[PDB]
Order: sequence, then C-alpha cells, then structure tokens
Amino acid sequence: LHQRAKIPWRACTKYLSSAGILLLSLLVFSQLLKHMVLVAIDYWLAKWTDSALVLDQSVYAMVFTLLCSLGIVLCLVTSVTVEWTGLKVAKRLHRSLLNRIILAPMRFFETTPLGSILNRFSSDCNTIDQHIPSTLECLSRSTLLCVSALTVISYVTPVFLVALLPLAVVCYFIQKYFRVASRDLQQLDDTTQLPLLSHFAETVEGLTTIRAFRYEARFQQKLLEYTDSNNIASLFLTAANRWLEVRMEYIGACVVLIAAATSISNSLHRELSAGLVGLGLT
Amino acid sequence: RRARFVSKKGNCNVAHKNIREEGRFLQDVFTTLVDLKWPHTLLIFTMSFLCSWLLFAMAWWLIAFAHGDLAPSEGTAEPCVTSIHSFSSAFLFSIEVQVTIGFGGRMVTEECPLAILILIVQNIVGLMINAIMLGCIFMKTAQAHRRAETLIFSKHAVIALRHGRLCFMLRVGDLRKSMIISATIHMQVVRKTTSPEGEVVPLHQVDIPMENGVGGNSIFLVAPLIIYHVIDANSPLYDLAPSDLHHHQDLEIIVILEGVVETTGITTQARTSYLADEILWGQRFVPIVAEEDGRYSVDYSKFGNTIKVPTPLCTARQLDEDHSLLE
Amino acid sequence: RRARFVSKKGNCNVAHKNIREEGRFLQDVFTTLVDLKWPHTLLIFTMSFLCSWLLFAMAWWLIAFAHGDLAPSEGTAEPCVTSIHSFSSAFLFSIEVQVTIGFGGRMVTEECPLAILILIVQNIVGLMINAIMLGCIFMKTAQAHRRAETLIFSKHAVIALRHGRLCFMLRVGDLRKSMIISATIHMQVVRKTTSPEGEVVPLHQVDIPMENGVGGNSIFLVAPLIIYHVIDANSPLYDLAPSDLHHHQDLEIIVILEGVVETTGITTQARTSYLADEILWGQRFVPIVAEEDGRYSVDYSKFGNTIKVPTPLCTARQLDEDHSLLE
Amino acid sequence: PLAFCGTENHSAAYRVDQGVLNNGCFVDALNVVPHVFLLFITFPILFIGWGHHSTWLHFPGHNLRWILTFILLFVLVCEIAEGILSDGVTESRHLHLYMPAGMAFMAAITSVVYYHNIETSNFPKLLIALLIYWTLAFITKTIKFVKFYDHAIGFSQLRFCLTGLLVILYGMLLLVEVNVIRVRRYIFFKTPRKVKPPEDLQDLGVRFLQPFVNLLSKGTYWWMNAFIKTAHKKPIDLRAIGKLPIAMRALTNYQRLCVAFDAQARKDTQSPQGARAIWRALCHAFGRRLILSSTFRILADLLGFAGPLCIFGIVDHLGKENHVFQPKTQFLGVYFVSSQEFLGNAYVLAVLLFLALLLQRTFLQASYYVAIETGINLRGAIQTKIYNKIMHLSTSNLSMGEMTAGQICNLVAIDTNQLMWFFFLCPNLWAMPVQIIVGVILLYYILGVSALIGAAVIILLAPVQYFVATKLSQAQRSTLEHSNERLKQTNEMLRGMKLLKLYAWESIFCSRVEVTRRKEMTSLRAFAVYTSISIFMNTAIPIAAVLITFVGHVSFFKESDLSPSVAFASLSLFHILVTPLFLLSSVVRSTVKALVSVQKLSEFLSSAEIRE
Ligand SMILES: COc1ccc(Cl)cc1C(=O)NCCc1ccc(S(=O)(=O)NC(=O)NC2CCCCC2)cc1
Ligand SMILES: Nc1ncnc2c1ncn2[C@@H]1O[C@H](COP(=O)(O)OP(=O)(O)OP(=O)(O)O)[C@@H](O)[C@H]1O
Ligand SMILES: Nc1ncnc2c1ncn2[C@@H]1O[C@H](COP(=O)(O)OP(=O)(O)OP(=O)(O)O)[C@@H](O)[C@H]1O
Repeated sequence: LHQRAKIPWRACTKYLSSAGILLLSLLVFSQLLKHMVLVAIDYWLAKWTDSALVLDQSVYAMVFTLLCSLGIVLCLVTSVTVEWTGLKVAKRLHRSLLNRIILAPMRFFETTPLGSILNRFSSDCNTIDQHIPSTLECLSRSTLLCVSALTVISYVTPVFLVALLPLAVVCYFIQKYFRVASRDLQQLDDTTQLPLLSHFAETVEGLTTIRAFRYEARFQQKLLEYTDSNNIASLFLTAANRWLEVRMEYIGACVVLIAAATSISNSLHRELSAGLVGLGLT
Repeated sequence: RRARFVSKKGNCNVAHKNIREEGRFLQDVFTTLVDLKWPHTLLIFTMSFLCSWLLFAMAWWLIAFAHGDLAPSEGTAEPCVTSIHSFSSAFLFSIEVQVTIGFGGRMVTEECPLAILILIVQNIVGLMINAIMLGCIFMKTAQAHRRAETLIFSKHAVIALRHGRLCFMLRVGDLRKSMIISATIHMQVVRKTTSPEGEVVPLHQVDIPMENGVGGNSIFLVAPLIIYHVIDANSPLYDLAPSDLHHHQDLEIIVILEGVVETTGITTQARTSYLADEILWGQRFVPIVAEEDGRYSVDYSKFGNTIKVPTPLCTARQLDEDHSLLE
Repeated sequence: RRARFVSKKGNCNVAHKNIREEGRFLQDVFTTLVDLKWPHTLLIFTMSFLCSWLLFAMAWWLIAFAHGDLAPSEGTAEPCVTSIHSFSSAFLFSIEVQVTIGFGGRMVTEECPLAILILIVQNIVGLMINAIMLGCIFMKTAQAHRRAETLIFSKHAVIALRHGRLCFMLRVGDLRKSMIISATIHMQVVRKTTSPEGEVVPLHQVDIPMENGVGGNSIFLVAPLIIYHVIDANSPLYDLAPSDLHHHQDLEIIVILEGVVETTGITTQARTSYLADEILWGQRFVPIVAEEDGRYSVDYSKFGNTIKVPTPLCTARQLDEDHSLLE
Repeated sequence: PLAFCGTENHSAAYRVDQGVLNNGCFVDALNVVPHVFLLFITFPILFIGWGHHSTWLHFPGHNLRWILTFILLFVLVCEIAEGILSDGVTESRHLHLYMPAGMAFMAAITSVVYYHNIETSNFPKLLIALLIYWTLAFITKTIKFVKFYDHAIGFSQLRFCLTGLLVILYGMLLLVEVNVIRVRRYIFFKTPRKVKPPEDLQDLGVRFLQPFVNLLSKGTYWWMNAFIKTAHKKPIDLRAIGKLPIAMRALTNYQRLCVAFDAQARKDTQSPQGARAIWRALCHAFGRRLILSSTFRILADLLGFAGPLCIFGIVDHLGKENHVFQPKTQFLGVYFVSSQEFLGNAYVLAVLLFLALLLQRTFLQASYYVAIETGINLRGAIQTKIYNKIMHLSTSNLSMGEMTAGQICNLVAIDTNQLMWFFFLCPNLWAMPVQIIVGVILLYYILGVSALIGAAVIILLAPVQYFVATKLSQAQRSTLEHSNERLKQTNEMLRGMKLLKLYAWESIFCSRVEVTRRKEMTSLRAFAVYTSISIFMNTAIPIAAVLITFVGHVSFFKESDLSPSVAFASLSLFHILVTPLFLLSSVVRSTVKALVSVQKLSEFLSSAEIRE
C-alpha cells in the first residue's frame, strides 16, 4: 500500500538525468522564462489600459508587441526543447536496455518469462518514445500556469493568501485521494479490457466446436460478464474523474469569488487600479 | 371470510361483545389516559389546564365583584387582588397563579381571607393536575409498542425436512442496534378442535415447543435467526399434509415474541400469524448472513426469500410409519 | 479476518444492510431521544427550548408591531404586552412566560385577546415540551447499560476435566455491592452448521445448558463464580478436540448474563464471547475466594488466572468411547 | 442599535395606524414567520435523526423540487443582494430588506435537508411540515406582491420581479408537495400506496450508486466520497467495484438496441443493416440521453460567458471615477433598486459570477458524465450485437479470407471504441458552433471589428490543428510500421538468444536491431516535429490573436479608446474560445472515424450466416 501510493521520484530523476545537464537546464529555463513573459504580457495589458483610463500610447503598443513576439518565440523554443528531450531520452534508454539485455546471463532468460522482457521493448518503450514527452510538457505547462495564476491573483490581492492556504490543503487532499483511486481504476480498466478481446478471438477461431457442443448461450453469457466487468470499470473510472473535476471547479469558483470580492474592496476605497482587478479576475 | 385470530402485523382481530362494564373501563382512568393516541392526549391535557384556569378565573372574578373591586373607586379600600378590572384580568391572573409565572401587576393582597383560601386551593390543585399530566405522559413517553413494530417476522413460514424430520420454520429479525433483553418466543396452533367426548372449542390454542438446545423458549436476537418447531410424534401439526396448506383450511399458527427493551427497561410484545396458505411446503429460508470485510453482514433484502427444496410431500406421521417400514 | 459475532466487551459486531425503513426508526422517536449519548441529548433539549423561545418571541414581536406598541405611541394606547420595545424585549418576555420566571416588567394586559390566546398556547406547549424532555431524561437517568459494564467475564475460558467429564468453564464476577436480582445466564455456540439435507446456516446459535443443581439458568452472583457447561453426549462441543482451539476455527461461544438491578429495578444485559483460540485446554481457574479475618475475601487480581492441569488431550466423544473400552 | 424597519423620523416606520397589512415592514415581518416556523419544527427532527443501510427511494417530483429549490436559492441570493444594495444610502440599517431573505435562504436549505431525510427514511407523513411551510410562505409572499401592486410598484423595480418569482416558486413547490400527496397517498386516503425501492439498489453488490442518489449528489458525485476514501485504505479490486445497475447492462442496452433495430427494419426493407439503419437504430436507442447531455452542454456553454460579462461589468464599475450610487426610486420611505442599477454593482456581479460558475461547471461535468455513460452503454450493446453475429456467421467466409479473426478482433478493439468515443464527443457537434458563434458575437459587441480580426485569427487554429493532426497520425503510422519490424527482430533475437549465446552472435544482431531502431528514430523525429508544431500552435495562436486585436484596435482602426473592462473581457473571451477551437479538429476526426466504423460494422453485420 505504501509503494502503491508513492510517486516514482527515482524513475523521474533517472529519466530527466538521461537528457543531460545542458538540455534539461535549457528546458527549465525556457519554461520558467516563457511563463514569466506571459505574466509580463498580461500585466502590461493592465498597465496599458490604466494609462488609457487616465488619458506615450505608441510606446505602450510597441512594448506590448515586443512582449507578445517574445512569448511566441519562447513557446516555439519550449515545444522544440521538450520534444527534443523526449527523442534523446528515448534513443539513449533503448540503446542501454538493448545492450544490458544482451549482456545478461542465459539463466536470466531461462527463469524470467519472455513476456516480461519483451513487454518493455513493446509497450514501455512506446510509452517513453511517444506519450511521456507530451505528458511531461502538459504537466509542466499546467503546473507553471497554475503557479503563475495564483501568484498574479495573490499579487493584486495579498489577502488572498490567507484564504489560499485552506484551499491549498483541501486541494491537496482531493488530488491525493483521486490519484490513488484513479491509478487503481485505470489499471483495473485495462485488465478488464484484455479477456474480452481474448474471448472474441477464441470464439472466432473455434466457432464450429462451440456450435457443435450447443455452447452458444454459455459463451454469450461469458461475453456478457466480461463486457459488464469492462463497463463497470470504465464507469467507476469516469465517476472518479468527474468527482475530481467537480471538486477542482468548485475550488476555482471559491478562488474567483474571494479574488473578486477582495479586489473590488481594494479597488473601491484602497487605491487599487481597475486593470489589476481585471487581471486577477481573468 | 376466513377470519384470522391475529393479523400479520400483530393486531388481534377479536371482537368483544356484551361486555357488562361496571365502570371498570374508566376506573382505570390513567391507563386510558396513557393509552389515548398522542393528539387525543394533548387535547385532554390542554383542555384540563384550560378548564382549571377558567374555573379559578370565575372564582377570582366572583371574589373581586363581591369585594367591590370591579366598581371603579377613588382609593380608600384595598382590593383582594390588585388590578382586577374585568373577567379578562381574572383569567390572566388565574393563568399567572396556576402556571406560577406571577407577573405581579395583579397580586393577592391581605385584605380578604377568601382570596388567600382560593390561592391555596388553586396552588394545590395546580400542582396536583400538573403532576397527574406529568406522570401520565411519562408513562406514555416510555411506551414500547412502537419498539415492537421494528421487530419483523417473515411473511411466509416454511415446512422443510431438517435432520431427517419435518420442521415448521419462520424467520424473525430486529432492525435496531438496541437489544431486546430476555427475548422469549411462544408459538401456538390456533384451531377449532373437537374433543373425543364431543367438546367443540372454536379458538383452541395449543402451545407448540420452539426447538432449542436447552429445551426452553429463549432466543438471542441480534441477526435474523430462523425460529423452527420440530414436528414430532406429539405435535398438533403431526398430520399436516401438503394438501392442507390452502386458504380455507382451519389452521393458524401465531408466534409471540416477548422481552424487555434495553433502553427503557419495559417489557414489549411483538406477534404475527401464519394461515395455512401462508405456510409454504418444500421450501426453506435462504442464508441471510455473510462475512464481509471483517464483519458479519446481514442483507435484509433477502429476509423472506425461500428456495424450493425437494422434501417428501407427505405428512410427518406418514414419514414415521414409512421410515419404520424402511428400517 | 475472523469476524466475531459479539466482542469481548459485549458489543455486537453485526452489520445490518438493505433495511427498508418505513419511518419506523423515527416513529419510535422517544427511544431515539433516550438513546442519544448525553451531549447529543443535552444539545437536542437546549435546541428545542431555544427554538420554542424564538418562535414565541417572533409571535410576541409580531403582535406588538401589529398593535402599534413598537412605534412611539401618543400615550393613550395600552399595549398588548407592556414594555415591548424591540425583538429583544419579545425574546426576554417569551423566556419569562415559558420558563415562568415572570419578572413583570413586560406583562400581558387585557387589551388584545390575541395576546391572551398566544399566552395560553405558549404555556400549554411549554408545559408539554418540558414534560417531554423531563420524561425522556428520566428514562435516560434510569438506563442500566453502564451497570452492565461493571459485570466482568474472564478473558479466557477453559476446558477441564471435572468429575470425570469435560466441562467448558468461564468465570463471571460483579464489582459492585449492588445485587443483580434474578441473575440468569444463557450460553450459545455460534457456528456455521450444515444440515444433513444440505441446509447451510452461517450464524447458527445453539443454546448450551449451563450446569446447575436445579437444571435451569439462574445464578446468585455475589463473589465471582465459575460458570461451566458440561460436555455430555448431546452437546455442540462433543467433538471438540484440543487441536480445534486455534484462531481460524469456526467456533464462538457467547455468554449472556441478564437480570434486573437492585437499585433501579430495570433489567440489564451483559455479554461476552470466546473464540476457539480464547478457549484454553488443560487449564482451570485458580481459587479466587479466601477467608481472611472473619470475612470471605475476593482477590480480583487473580480473576482470570488459570493453572495448567493434566487433562486428557482428546475430545469428550473419544473419552466416552475409550471409557467404555476401559469399563 | 439594530432596528427591523430602521430608525427614521423617530421610528415612524413602526407606525401601523394607516393599516397593518399595508405597512411595508409588517408584511416584510410576516414573511419572516414561515421561515422561523420551519426552522422551529424541522431542526429537532433533523438533529434527533443526526444523533445501517437504508436503500432509500425517491418521492415523485424529486428532480423537479431539487431544480425548484436551486432556482429558489438563486432568487433568494438575488433578494439578499438587492436588499443590501438598496439601503446603502440611509444612515440607519433597514434589516427588513435582506434579513427576511436571509432567513428564507436558511429555511430553503433546511427544507432540502429535511426533505432528504424524510425521503431516505420513507416517512412521508413528515411532509406535512413542508406542506404547511410552502402554504405559509406562498401566502405571505402573495400578500407582499399584492401590496406592492397596490402601492404602484411596477416591473421597473427589481424587488417586485424577485418577489413575483418567489410567489411563483413557492406555488410550484406547494404543487410538488400536493403531487407527492396525490401519487403516494400518505394522508387523507384509507390505504397508502406502498412503494418499494428499486431492485438494483437493494442488491448488495451494486456500488455504482449514481442513478439512485439525489440530484445534487448526481451533479456533485457525492456518493464517490465513501468509495474513494475506502480506496485510500485498501486497493480497488473487482469486488470493491460492484455490479452494474440494470439500467446500464449489456443485456439491457443490447435488448434496447434490438428493439430499435426491429423498428427500423420494419420501415425500410431494402437494406435493414446498412449504415443509415444502424445510425437510426443508435439514435432511437440513445437519443434522449444524448440530447440530455447536449442540453447540459449548451446550458454550460451559455453560462460560461457570464465570466467575461461579469468581468466587463465589474471592471466597468471600478473604472468609473467618483461613482455616487443613489437609487432614484423610493416608495413608502423605502428605497427600491432598479434592475439596470442592480446589475451595475461590482459585488453582486461577483456573487452572480460565483453562482453562475458553480452552476455552469456542474452542468459541464453532468454533460460529460451523461455522454460517457451512453458511450459505455453503446459499447456494451454493440459488443453484444457483434458477438451475436459471430454465433451465426458461416465459417465459409472465414475460409475465403474476406474476414479473419483479427478483423473481428479490431472491429471490437478500435471500431466499437471509435464509435464509443464519438458518442463521447457527440454533444460537441453543436455545442462548439453555438459557443464559438456566441463568443464571436460577444467579442464584436464588447470590443468591435478588431475583435473580429482577432477571432478570425484564433479560429484559424482549428484548420491548422486538423492539418497537423493528419500529418502527426501518418508520421506515427510510419513509426508503427518500423516499430512492428523492430519488435519482430527483437522477438526473434530473444527467442533464439540461447543459440546466439552459443555462437557469440549478439552484436551482429544488435547491429540489425539498432539499424531498424535508427530508421524508426528517423520516422519518430518527424513525429516529434509535428507534435512540437501542434503544441506551439496551440500555445501561441491566442497570443498572436490578443496581440493583433489590441494593437489593431489602438493603432489601425483607431476606434473607441481601450479600457480595462473591454480588454480583459475580450481576453477572457479568447481564453474561453481557445479550448473548443482546439478540440474541434479532434471532434471532426472522431466523426469521420465514426462514419467509417459504422460502415465497417454494417458490412460485418450484413454478411453470410448459417441456416436454421
Ligand atoms: C475534457 O473534455 C472536453 C474538454 C473540452 C471540450 Cl470543448 C470538450 C470536451 C469533451 O468533449 N469531453 C466529453 C467527453 C469526455 C471524454 C473523456 C473524459 S475524461 O474524463 O478525460 N476521461 C474519461 O472519463 N475516460 C473514461 C474512462 C473509461 C474509458 C473512456 C471513458 C471526459 C469527457
Ligand atoms: N358479559 C360480561 N361482561 C363482563 N364481565 C362479565 C360478563 N359476564 C360475566 N362477567 C364476569 O365474570 C365473573 C363472574 O363469572 P360468570 O361468567 O359466572 O358470571 P356471573 O356469575 O353471571 O356474574 P356475577 O358474579 O357478576 O353475578 C365476574 O368477574 C363478572 O364481572
Ligand atoms: N429489507 C427489509 N428491511 C426491513 N424490513 C424488511 C425487509 N424485508 C422485509 N422486511 C419486513 O419483513 C416483513 C415481511 O416479510 P418478508 O421478508 O417476506 O417481506 P415482503 O413480503 O417482501 O414484505 P412486505 O410485506 O412489506 O411486502 C415485514 O414486516 C417487512 O417490514
């Protein structure tokens, strides 16, 4: 149970260390700088609109254009960097796995099943080659966007941190419980998908024998049981997903209510500009 | 048609006629007062309090008139009770003295001793009727008849072969966590029986023994357990054929559960009946208890489900004769 | 794993599922109200009193507004209730009338009859709910479930040879000077038993007879005395080998002590259980009573101490067969 | 101190001589009555019940009364907001403007909880309290509405509209309670109609209790709390996961699909198992639930624009210099806020934004769940249909080679899955056009033609995402072919590894496996390039759109000057519009794959069969 609920920190560390110091450093720097540039773009929009409210407008337009162009360039840089990192890690990892499997003693091949060795090269290599780069990019971008957004709405309203702490605790508990439940449900969903397809194959290649024994009804009932197991696994997985999403959207509703109320109070009679509350609201 | 001695919910359907009441029904007045349903009891007690208030209001108003306190006066004389100007003042004052609120705008003074005597009498009878109502609804609050409604019996009783012998089986369960302490079960066969001398009794009740390890009538009811009576050589159901289990057969088997509630410490009684059509042959109750996740779980959805079991379709006397033939 | 029917402290571990409640759990509302733990019961009753006070405070405030007593009057009008200036005055007045303190700064006058009617209604319902709470916690004050916790059973039961025959022995004691009047003990063997016809019951309870001189179930419990069941030819523990006394053996022996308290006169029930591992073989309880300085003294420090005694390590059926071989 | 009517003109609002019923704060106090009564009766019952397993049932009008009470809570929040908003000018606090509405809000929540505990315990005779409460609330609200009409209060003042909504809602809830009386005769009838809970709910082993919980528990998925908290304690297996409810079972959905197929086959007999017939059968089988999901999705799409609109209103109000709010209309010495100046306040727009998002995201998740559940039911029914076709097909066509085991295997594996995933994304088919069109219209009204230019550039994301997705799919197809060859070589090497160890023939095989790996890497480089292009376009087209719309608005068009309200509302509109535009290409590709999958499934179902 302790190993089940444990995030594979060592595996992620080895995966990122196979990329090299230069490429990983460039990836981290590009991601952080790009999200800072996006924050700068929206903050400059707030200052621009405040200046137009009080009303160097061409200077404002030129700085906004420069910031947006820098953001587009850095988006290209971070996309190319994360895909390059995935390619390099995939190549090095497959080469190392092939060489180490080759150097293994014959006792290892005699005792261990062929499926365990080959499933790495088939499924785990495919996952590392294709799915992990995009998932790593999505996780990095979403985490940095959430952190930058919380930082912005805490910058416009410093009193938001007081309400941010209990919301952070509640969100942490929600995501922990969802992660353990969702891991179990996803694994169960795949393991329920497998025997249904195997049953379809077995029935097709042995149809004459099945119909000669008059075992059509029994095999149909077996199929009904298999697909009911797959359906209930899928339904529990999507119910857990909707549970998490409802909780997160309600947390976001509380966040926008607190940020709105505090920013309106600070903007009415505490000398906060309208652009900053609009920034925090978005 | 086919009148039953006791209903399925335990209500007794006997009509009682030509009862020479000699006041014995209302001499036990407090039992009636507890036995009234709750809106009736509330109506009785609010009516008694209102009647006492109105009677002593009339007394106070009469005293205030007879002392001249109702006539306006300059101020030489002092009233028996201050500020009694009409019957409304007397009614408010009677309420004040009897419920002991005592606002003090209208108070008894020392002028006429009749007001003092009426004050004494009103306080005595107010404490008296307050005590009477209090004790009556303390008995009523302690009634365990609603605790008897959450003791369920199976709708169908079954006769199945158990240990090579016929057994009349029923299931009784309890829905609450509260125990029923010293739970005893009495079972009867209510049937019109004719004596060999020609004596005909219409509702003859024969106590049938519940099968028990100690040979008595005592159950420990936490989970719903099957109550069964073993049909042996000396039993009223000895000649009970499968064909006798139809609606217009003179046969009713009442079951009387009894015991005290763990909470109130008051003996309660739950009961039910089984007519001949309600008794099933060749069936036995499904297993209702399961061990789930380190606890014994009872699935009450399968409380009265029976599975049709191959049992010999002949009465237990024929089973004894046929078994002696085989042996 | 190894779910037990009743715990060592008497708690029943049965989970009840799929209970079609038809309001029967809350129709017995007074049993629930007594059964709530003491902080919950206090919370219910203070909330009910506060709700009644607030509701009639709203009534008094509404009447005082509708009569114009809340406005600064011209000085001629007489209020329904004197000195009601806000909702706080109405709340204090509602408290005064319902608890019958009656300070009299705010009192009902004879001006509007609606105030008189509300006074009548508030007094009636105040006496009513005061009576309801009073009776509920009089039942709660009389609960003997805490008196069942001071009746102790030995943690280990023992099977030892007594008078040339196997006996399942346990010790029960009472810690208080107060007697438990008409103390009866019921013992069961709770075990999943399979009938010869194929009927499988999961929690089959078989009443085993407590060995007594009069052949019944009645004990006189002053000093802790050893309760023992004689394993004879017709007993559920007849084929109970020493090897069967392990944790994952389907065997539980529950013991149910019952009786009324000498103080409150209310029947209480104490219980415990003994799994197969909790039953010791070849041991018997140490003597616990001694005669010290002209009195019989009980040393409760040796309440559950057992001495390993040489007994035959075979079941009682084998004892009967082997004894018939020797005889 | 606090006064109910307020301390004005030496408390002249407490004067009642003119008529007690036409005094405004006395009928406002009469309004408080039913709420206090409801709290008084219902609190001890709930508190006693809060001090086993029930297999609850649902009373008639359950969904209707949950919807009605949600609307009631929204209207009572509006009542509290306008009451607080309308006494911001007077020195004394008028409690009667918002405190009756606050106690009404508390009483409505209490009524929902009390109804839930009545419904679970199945004791409908406790609904007498709800009947009395709805009667009293409806009567007092009707008195307030009638006295408002008698005192020349029209629809210009918001409080009149809100109290009319309250009259209508209390009447509807009273009608729901009377309908509960009529259907289940717990009062006035000699024998009540006994109703048993559903048979799949009584099954100890059905643990997907979504169709049986209440409407709030269906929208918030509150029944998953116990399941997930237990899943933290112990791992989930095929036993902790229960049995399917009867509504969602392969036999049930398959029989429903068979009924739909028979109804379709009666109409057109030229091709009873063609693609059109299968599509019409799927519509007849699952269309009500599909349009329920689409209704939730459309309502969520419309309510999601309350974000930018409330942002526009809030920042427009906060951008107003020296704002001096003072409601012009005053009746009976009591101020009334009109509807135009009600929605001009930043606080109530924030509160309405909170409520609108709270409702909108719940509706979006409900649409997602209904679409997923119907896709899963369709997958079960379609798999049962395919397997029933398998039991009858002749093995001669298996011999001829027009079918294999692999063809039927992938017909279940990817084709049924594609149809299921299309039914997942089916409400998007008209949700995304509606949301995109309404968003572009709101962009035009908020900002102008510059927003039209920016919206055109952000709409350009969908065709380029479609092109990049097509190139990505074919690049991964080439990668799949090379990976299959590499797995073939690796499998042969691993199986002949003993002989390779014997002859020291490893590195020569490593060279060939690595040559295949290098060619696979050459394909995977193009795959990763197109993935990077997709990511860059998705995360850079909104930046370009925002840049061009604001720069063109201030420089090229030279329109009305940029304000924080319009700019941040437009930015929120772009943040809303980016996601459906990105997923539109995936939805279109899913629709095309669904058409191909249904055609393939029709060609399978229209094949040869053994004779009877
Ligand atoms: C996240 O969606 C969207 C986001 C934006 C837009 Cl504009 C449209 C959609 C959309 O069209 N969404 C409806 C369809 C949908 C699909 C997956 C998910 S899900 O939660 O990510 N995943 C699962 O539930 N998978 C279950 C697990 C068992 C097998 C497959 C079903 C949630 C919903
Ligand atoms: N119809 C009746 N209703 C109520 N009680 C009755 C009735 N008949 C007799 N009893 C009671 O039965 C008892 C007398 O027994 P029995 O049936 O022989 O009556 P009895 O001799 O006619 O009566 P009594 O002794 O009053 O003259 C008394 O307790 C009497 O109250
Ligand atoms: N799941 C349950 N929970 C609580 N009580 C139950 C349950 N099932 C049956 N009962 C009770 O058992 C008795 C009826 O016995 P039985 O088990 O045969 O049920 P039934 O015939 O289905 O019920 P009903 O008579 O209400 O239609 C009634 O007192 C009923 O309240």
